[PDB]
Amino acid sequence: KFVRAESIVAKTLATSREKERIKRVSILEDKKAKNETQHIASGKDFILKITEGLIREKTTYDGKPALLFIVRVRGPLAVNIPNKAFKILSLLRLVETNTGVFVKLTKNVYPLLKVIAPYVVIGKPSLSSIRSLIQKRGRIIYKGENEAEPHEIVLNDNNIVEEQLGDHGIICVEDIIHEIATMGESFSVCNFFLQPFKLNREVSGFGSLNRLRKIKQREAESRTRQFSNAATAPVIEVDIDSLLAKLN
Amino acid sequence: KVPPTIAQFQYTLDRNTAAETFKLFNKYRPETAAEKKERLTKEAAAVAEGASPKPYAVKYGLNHVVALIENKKAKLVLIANDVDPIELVVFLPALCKKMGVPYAIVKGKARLGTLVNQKTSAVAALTEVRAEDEAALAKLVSTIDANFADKYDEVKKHW
Amino acid sequence: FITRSQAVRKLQVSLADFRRLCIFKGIYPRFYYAKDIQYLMHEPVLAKFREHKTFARKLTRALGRGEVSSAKRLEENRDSYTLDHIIKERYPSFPDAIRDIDDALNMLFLFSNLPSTNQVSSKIINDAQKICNQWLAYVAKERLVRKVFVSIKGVYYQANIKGEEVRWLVPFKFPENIPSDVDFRIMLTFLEFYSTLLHFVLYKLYTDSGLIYPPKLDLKKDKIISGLSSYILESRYDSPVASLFSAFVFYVSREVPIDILEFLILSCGGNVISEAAMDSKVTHQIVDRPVLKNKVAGRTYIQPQWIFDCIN
Amino acid sequence: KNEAKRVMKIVRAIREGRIIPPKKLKEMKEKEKIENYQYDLWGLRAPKLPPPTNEESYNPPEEYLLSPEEKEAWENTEYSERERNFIPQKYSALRKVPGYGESIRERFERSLDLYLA
Amino acid sequence: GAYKYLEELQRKKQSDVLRFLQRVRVWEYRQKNVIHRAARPTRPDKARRLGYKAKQGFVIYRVRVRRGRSLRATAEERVGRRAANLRVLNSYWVNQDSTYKYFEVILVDPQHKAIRRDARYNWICDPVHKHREARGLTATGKKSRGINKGHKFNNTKAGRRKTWKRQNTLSLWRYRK
Amino acid sequence: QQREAVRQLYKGKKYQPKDLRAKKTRALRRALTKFEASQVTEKQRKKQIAFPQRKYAIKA
RNA sequence: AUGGUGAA
RNA sequence: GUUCUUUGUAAAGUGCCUUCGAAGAGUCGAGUUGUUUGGGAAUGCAGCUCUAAGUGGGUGGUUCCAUCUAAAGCUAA
RNA sequence: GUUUGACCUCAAAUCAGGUAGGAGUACCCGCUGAACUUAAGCAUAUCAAUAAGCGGAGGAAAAGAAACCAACCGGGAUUGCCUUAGUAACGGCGAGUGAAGCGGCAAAAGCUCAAAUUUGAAAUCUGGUACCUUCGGUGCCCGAGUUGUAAUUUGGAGAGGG
Repeated sequence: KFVRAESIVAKTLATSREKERIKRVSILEDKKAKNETQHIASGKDFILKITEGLIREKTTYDGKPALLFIVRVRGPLAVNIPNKAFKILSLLRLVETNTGVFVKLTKNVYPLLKVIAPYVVIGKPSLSSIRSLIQKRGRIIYKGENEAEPHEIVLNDNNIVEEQLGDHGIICVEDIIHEIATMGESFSVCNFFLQPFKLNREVSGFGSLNRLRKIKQREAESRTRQFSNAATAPVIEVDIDSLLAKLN
Repeated sequence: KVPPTIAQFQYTLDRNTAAETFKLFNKYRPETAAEKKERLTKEAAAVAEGASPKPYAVKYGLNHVVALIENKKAKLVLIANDVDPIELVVFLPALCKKMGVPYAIVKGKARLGTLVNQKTSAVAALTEVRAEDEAALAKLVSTIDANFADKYDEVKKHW
Repeated sequence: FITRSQAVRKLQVSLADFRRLCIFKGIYPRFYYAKDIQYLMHEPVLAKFREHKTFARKLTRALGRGEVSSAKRLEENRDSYTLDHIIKERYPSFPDAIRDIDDALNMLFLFSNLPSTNQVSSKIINDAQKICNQWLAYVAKERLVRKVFVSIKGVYYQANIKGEEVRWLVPFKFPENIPSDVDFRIMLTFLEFYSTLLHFVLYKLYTDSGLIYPPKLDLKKDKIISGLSSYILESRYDSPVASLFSAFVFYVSREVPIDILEFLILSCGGNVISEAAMDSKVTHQIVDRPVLKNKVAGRTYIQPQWIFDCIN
Repeated sequence: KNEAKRVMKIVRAIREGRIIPPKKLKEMKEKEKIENYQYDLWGLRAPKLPPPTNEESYNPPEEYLLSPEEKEAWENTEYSERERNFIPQKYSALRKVPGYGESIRERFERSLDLYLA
Repeated sequence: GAYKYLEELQRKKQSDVLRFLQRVRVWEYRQKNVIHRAARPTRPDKARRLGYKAKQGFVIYRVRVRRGRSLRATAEERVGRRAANLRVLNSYWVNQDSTYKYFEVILVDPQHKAIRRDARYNWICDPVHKHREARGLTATGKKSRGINKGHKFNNTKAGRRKTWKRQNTLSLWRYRK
Repeated sequence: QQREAVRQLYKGKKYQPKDLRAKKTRALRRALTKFEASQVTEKQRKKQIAFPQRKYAIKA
């Protein structure tokens, strides 16, 4: 199908912001890690929280390992991601929009976290939001009858929990939630065990109300998510708990 | 057989130029009956207890537009082709050409109605503009004069 | 009698809204009772579906135009139809309501354990989980339990809400494979019917027998477990079932689901302490493990079947 | 002047109080519209109430386990020409209880009893 | 505004532009009924200068009449019988054929509350204006009655029957002249 | 008792039934009301205020 | 003559 | 007569000074066929053909001058 | 987008609100229109811009604020009466037909549109609905309406400002 000339320039000029955006960030945290401060913007780790009158509490980031749940968002408008962001989103396998994953935030994780900030939304979840996510959505890529494994289907059982993991004390689905809410050693194995979380999209349709509710909610993303595009851009945190009520 | 001043219409503005015209014109909506009323109640609640410049909008009455062209105050004038009495607007492209006000025949009368809080409009004009859209307006003037006027210089002829 | 093809032509509403209304009164073809449809045509809910349709034409001309400013106005100045005046025709006596609330919680406890889709709105779901924990708030408060039954399907319950043995199957807390066959248009309209029905009853059980409706919630207990220990409650025996676990402080552990099991002990009276709450005075710990580890003398180690044996 | 005259009239009306300002109308709608379904309302078909199960469960007496031939015979038979909606299984532990895969359908078929019957 | 341009455009009737509009409309009006309602007046400048406001209560009936008593008055009389609730205000020529002539007679609803209010048009609500066309009190009726001012209109100024009855009946006083 | 009950249920609302309205006559059920007849154009109201029909006497 | 009523 | 309220940088009027300042078309008119009159300068009207102008146009008076402004409408006694 | 959405037009309904018919008819307003009869037979003049018929109104109707009359040291909407007057004028100058301006009086009243932009804000109206002091007022919603509804102006000028 035919391409209008409006498109290919808008796609050009938006990605060639992002090709310029991550280049500067990739130069910066290089100079932050290699510690050659003669000319830098800022010398520490920034995490900002945006909640509600629309508070913007910017914080530092210590080395304390925390737990972040990250949802893939589809932004911005005309942005073919570059090679450097195809990778991180594929290594987190967040290549589908409206799909989530828990990861751990270290000082190894935070510099790569500034790469993918315009493409996802991040944040700290709560235990309810930890628990009510997993026991309501959960995929298990496991063997079918004999041949067809990749039926990812359902966290039906607690003995499939015995099957794959099992020997790490992994006995039930509630025990998995212990391994995620608390940083356990086998956290990455069970994180590799629950591969997506197919969240629903909020608007989910065309129609009378649906056109309007799309427009009314689309501007709400523009306030609750700002795209910093800075060298020392903060990482923006939203409340996951209010988001999962919109997504579960 | 059509006499040349009729079918000076139908040779209308094309796809992309018309889209860009509305990209400009939809910025300049008149404040609707509901919006105007709520603003004045805001003014009532504020000014009764405890400055603004002139706001630009499109001008849309046939008498108002025929005033503005020959005033001369109009910069761009959009003209619908489908009009129930065609004789209402047949003189209007000639008036614009005579006074040297840039005009464009747009396609669809209800298409003019959408940008203007009415059912139909037949004619719409943009007298003045905000400073940011000034260069964009003047560029569209040249775009319309190149596409509409220069291509159809022979529109005054040929039945 | 009249014909199914006749009544839609007769009522001149949507066929879905015929089916949507027909759930509301409770009209069933024996064929269509002709007086009853003539009885239906003078009813204020029929006012709204015509108005809800004529809202929709007036709105799509709005956004179709592109005046979103005017489009946004339509919603704020838009009513909702209530189903209060479908209830009092249908539930004359409140004790008749509690003999039909059997099916009501049997729907609504399902819906809390549902993923939000395009088909189902989460607001309904986040009400349903709220209404369930509103239901269990009163039940666990005044100890109103008689019998239990855990089975393959879900977990049945039994309680004398002023003596009628309600029975409501709580399903098991897992992802549920939503089948392609089912219809969440008919079922939701039941929930829509049942949800407002469940409001007044909980108002009735509070504001006439017990407490204020609804009590406030406690957010920070809801951050942990999001169940029955949250949603705190304020106002303003004869059975040994109600006398069970009287000052018997328990510990629950990570094997069982606490949510299905903290309910009963609080319905009896014992205190419930979980492993899951962080993320002594206790004298019981429920475990499902071939390898138990700690084994103190104070705690009494019973598999939870016996707790269900204590009830029946 | 026109708008200036029009304001002065709306000033006049709120001086006479015929009209409420829009900020208090939200306050008229804040007290209202939360107080919904929060009032007393009370102060013939028997609806065919469902059959009460007792002692057919996850941990039954295991003779209630279906014969292995009737397992497929229950499967090979189709729905509603059918005695059980399931086949019961045996679980010694509370933990081993599976995802009860067909509880959604059990209400959807029940729902059709509620109005079509 | 445009009404000066339309006023002058309607002068050149046999000119190329208006000639073409005639031959299209003459075909179109033959497709429709003898007496039917147009939603808007085709010559709106003429409608205004004969007293038409584009508000609720004003109606523009289009009417067809045969060629070779006056045709304008017959046109008004035909719509008077069909639209009896309305009151005929004025009529005007729009288009003609070899066989037929068309008029766009303008009407006012006296029953409609938008007319019973405003004082510029509430005079038509008064029962003295029932069927103005059936008494020759319209523009064309007053024209055919020969009612103007001058030496020309001496025998038919204030009723031609009235002046006849005055001149051909003897008048006698109490004390004879 | 029926008629007073109907008048009570149609208490001061626009367009109550034809069998309860005043008979009067036909012509008086047509013809402009007190308000409608006394309704004057905005210009004439200004000319009434600015130059009203004055009261005077003529001698001393 | 105008207008009407009847009629192998 | 007796009061209750009058508001908003509101609504006019008057004189001077300054800058502008659009008024009705298938109509007026023209020929003809009929009707109208006691109407001589077809008066008035209708039918049919063609159909204008803006320091304009209509009507009258011995070369000008006087007089009104059609083709829209309302109105008591 | 092989969807969908604007309008315009044509529909619809035992929906909501209305309205028109018919009777009366002396007067009034339109339309239509004879014959006996008069001058000599009858085409005009003459019965007659009648009677009958048709359509339409009201307490009156119609007419009416000049595209008027005049020829003067000008009058000044219309209607009626007195008079002009049986005059001018027409009429096989014959049956005869028959005004008008002026003057005296009765009664007196004038105004509204369309016309060039509210453009720093359709300032307007209908209807529904909720109340109120109900031949109506107000709030809210809906529709009409820019193919122009309000204010301002009608030649006596008028408008913009100072």
